[PDB]
Amino acid sequence: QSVDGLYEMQIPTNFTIGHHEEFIQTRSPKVTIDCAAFVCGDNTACRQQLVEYGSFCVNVNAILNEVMIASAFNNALGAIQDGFDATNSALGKIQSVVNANAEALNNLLNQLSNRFGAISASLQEILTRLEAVEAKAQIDRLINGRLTALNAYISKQLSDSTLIKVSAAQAIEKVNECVKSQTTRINFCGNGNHILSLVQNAPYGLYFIHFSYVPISFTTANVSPGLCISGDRGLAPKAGYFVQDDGEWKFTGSSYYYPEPITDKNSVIMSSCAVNYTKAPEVFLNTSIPNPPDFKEELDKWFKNQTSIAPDLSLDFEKLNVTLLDLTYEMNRIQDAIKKLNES
Amino acid sequence: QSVDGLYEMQIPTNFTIGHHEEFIQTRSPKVTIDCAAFVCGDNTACRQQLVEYGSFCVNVNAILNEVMIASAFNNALGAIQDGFDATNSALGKIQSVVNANAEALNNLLNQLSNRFGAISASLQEILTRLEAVEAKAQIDRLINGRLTALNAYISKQLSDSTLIKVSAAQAIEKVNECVKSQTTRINFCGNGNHILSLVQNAPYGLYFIHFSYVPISFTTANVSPGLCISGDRGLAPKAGYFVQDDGEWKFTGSSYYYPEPITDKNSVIMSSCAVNYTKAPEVFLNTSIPNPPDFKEELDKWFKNQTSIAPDLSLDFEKLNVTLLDLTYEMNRIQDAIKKLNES
Amino acid sequence: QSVDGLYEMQIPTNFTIGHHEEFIQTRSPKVTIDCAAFVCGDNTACRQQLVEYGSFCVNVNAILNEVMIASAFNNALGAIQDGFDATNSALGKIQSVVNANAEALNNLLNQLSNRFGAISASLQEILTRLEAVEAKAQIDRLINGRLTALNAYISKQLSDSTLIKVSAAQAIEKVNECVKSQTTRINFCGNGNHILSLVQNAPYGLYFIHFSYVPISFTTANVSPGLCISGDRGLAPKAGYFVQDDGEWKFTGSSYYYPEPITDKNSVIMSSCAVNYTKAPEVFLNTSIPNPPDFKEELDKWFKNQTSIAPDLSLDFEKLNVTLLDLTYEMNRIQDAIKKLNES
Repeated sequence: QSVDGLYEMQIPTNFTIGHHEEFIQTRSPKVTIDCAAFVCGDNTACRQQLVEYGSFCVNVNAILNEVMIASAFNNALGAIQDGFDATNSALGKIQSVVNANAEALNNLLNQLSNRFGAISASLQEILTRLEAVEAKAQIDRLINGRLTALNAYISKQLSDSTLIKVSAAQAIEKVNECVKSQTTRINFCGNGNHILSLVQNAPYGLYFIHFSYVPISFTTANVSPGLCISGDRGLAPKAGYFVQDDGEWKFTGSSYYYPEPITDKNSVIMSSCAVNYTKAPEVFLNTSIPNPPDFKEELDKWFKNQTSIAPDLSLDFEKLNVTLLDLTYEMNRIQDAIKKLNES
Repeated sequence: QSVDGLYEMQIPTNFTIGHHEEFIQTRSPKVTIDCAAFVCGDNTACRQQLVEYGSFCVNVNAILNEVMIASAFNNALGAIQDGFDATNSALGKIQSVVNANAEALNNLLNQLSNRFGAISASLQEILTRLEAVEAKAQIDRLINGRLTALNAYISKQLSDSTLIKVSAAQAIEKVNECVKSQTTRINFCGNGNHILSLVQNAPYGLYFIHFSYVPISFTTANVSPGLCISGDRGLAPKAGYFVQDDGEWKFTGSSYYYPEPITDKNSVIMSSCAVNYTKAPEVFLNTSIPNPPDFKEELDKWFKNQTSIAPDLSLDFEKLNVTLLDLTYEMNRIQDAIKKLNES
Repeated sequence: QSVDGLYEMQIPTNFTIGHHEEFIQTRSPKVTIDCAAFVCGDNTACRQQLVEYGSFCVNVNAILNEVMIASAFNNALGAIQDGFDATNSALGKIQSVVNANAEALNNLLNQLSNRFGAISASLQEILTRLEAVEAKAQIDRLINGRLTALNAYISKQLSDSTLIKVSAAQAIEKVNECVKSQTTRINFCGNGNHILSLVQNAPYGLYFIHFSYVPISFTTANVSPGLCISGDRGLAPKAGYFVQDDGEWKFTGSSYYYPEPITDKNSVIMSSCAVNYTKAPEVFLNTSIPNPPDFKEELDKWFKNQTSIAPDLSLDFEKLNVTLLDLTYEMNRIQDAIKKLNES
């Protein structure tokens, strides 16, 4: 009684002697990243800022590398003289005040000239200082772009370094079980069935020569996983397979064969013809990167909506009313009086 | 004479035929990171800045994917006329100068209005330009936060990719020594003692069926690592263990057994009963991240403590003294003279 | 006829019993990075900005952890009085206008004082706001430097974690084939030829004791990879080597030996004396990091060469001409007339 089924395998029938040359890398080229070269190159402007960025490459490289009428007349003269004197005094007052105010206006013009000058100078300072900040901000964004790429490359470089550490470990076992000894493995240490091997060095690792023989010809047999007698005792093959041959059972060694009748030295007497099926759980590395919470909503938690406006720098003409003197009219009256006094 | 001690193992006594189903992932899902989606999402504001950040995703994805008275009278008229004429001339001068200065003040008011207007406009330009810079700086900090997280995820993604490369290599050996051949290994290629196996593909790797039998029942024996005769010749077991049985020594095969008397084909004649104890050094990956030099102390090396102040834009009233004309007093004297001349 | 050549190996002649103690790390210490501590330390200033940087450590730690004359006289008085009256009126007009303009100038001085005051205050606001931005920019550059180092350390930490996952897998096989069973491997499970082993736990992994015997003495033989009869039938050795002995051929087992004559049970009859030489391709991980496109050329694609200038805040003196009143000359004429009227 065949156990279960799922029979069939290719069984060696004849062999060929041959070689298999192989190389395993066991050590990596050493690296140094000259961060500035990676980030920007030789544009002085980026250099100027990178030097303020902190000692960045210390960590990058440490990680990667270590890895009656007369009286009236005289009376009038008195009044006339006093009249003219009062005028004389008034003209005196006018000259003084008007000239004083004229000077005050001239002093104002000079002070204003300087105040405006100073404002102009200040505004240029602000514009230069502010524009410089804005321009640098454009540069900083490009630099951070480049540095985050640098980190992507550090990670790739380290990952490959780890893969080498693993590979090198494999090389050590291949030395221990292929050159320092003769193992009993199939399709390892070269191919086929191992005989002998050589190990020589190569620039970054080990170069192996494996001597072995390989199945070169083989046949097909409906090899059974096992057999139960028609009754209740099970039989497993030992280092071979149960092979049905014209309906009967013989078995073959798994490395080369003769359909030998199954004897009691070619099988294991089983505790039961029952088949115990088991199944390992599957672990699948379906990694994905989550999309972080909305940018705006996060930013708003601390973002400052700070605004301001310029002062209302505007003069109010309502309280500033400057006018003219229409004296000519009165002057004309004076002139007329002068002419009348040319007639009396 | 038992050698050393540290005896005891579980030895197979009976067997069961069964299966072990197994899956090995050999290839990863392909990924692309659409950096913008990761960093911020669809907030136009972040998009606006990210496009200025440089061609960031080129490197991110390339890495992850590729992986007488009358005379006196007339005399007086002369003087009176000249007196009035001099007044007339003076009033002329006054009208002209005062009006001229009045115009100068009006021109000043108009020029000042424009100068202040221009200052106001400039201040608004600065405030807009400056506030815009400050607001963007708040955004840049959030973006860099998000990009540094992106790099943490690239590294995790690459690390898992490396782990798959290692796993895939394991799959290849499990194919070469379990399906393409029958190996002689224990608790490998499935479980127990390998007989046969099948390999079929699955979406991301290989799915194996392993046929084998397993110890299902076993016993306990105080198996010795070795034995020395009571004298000086040592004996090591071959593919089995020395088992003491009612005080004498038999040995058992390690895969199943009969307590067979130790014969000269069940042991190795040793060069000495001496025991050579050795010990590998321990390599323990207790990695830690150093805490970098103090932030302030580093920053200060280049930090610029640059300050400035606004110009002292203040008018000095000391040199600007504007006053009034108290002419009324003299006018009153004139008026009195006029009245006196109404009496003479 | 020797096949090919490349003969020679060291063949076991005598053995020693001994131990090999070994430890394999199978699990890592757990880590948490307190990002702020790494980035800057306890400088409040960096703390102040890092809290605005976003929830950075959420991702860092989630990844790492989860892992007739009288009439003339009266006539003249009329004219004189009218003359003085006209003067009186004119002085009235002068007092009013000059005083009015004097007030307008004083109001201007007060409004200007306030306008300049406001400008000064505004300029201080801009300078503070602007300087604060410039200072923070210096800090942001240092922080990004430090964060990009943090990412270099995350990648190293993850890489080591992967290496442990690989190591742990090795430990499991070393348990399955060294302690739970007796394998047939050489220089594995300890050293030499495995007999027995023990496994005990240790703080981060497994501690093994392996019992085995090792070749302690061995000889040299010019072992051939194979032999062809002088005719056309090839012979490969089985689990041993063909050894030429005084010109004839014997073979030895590969684990210990007697130069046994080659019998028909010590070799494989080959299909051909031909030697099949093969060679695996070499895969060498010579990874390098490309130098990105020129910084300037990339930046210029979006860089804004935006400039501006301060308004030409300058008063034009050409239209502002302020002058003085030379009235004294006429006054002198008036004074002379007064004296003449003291004589008539």
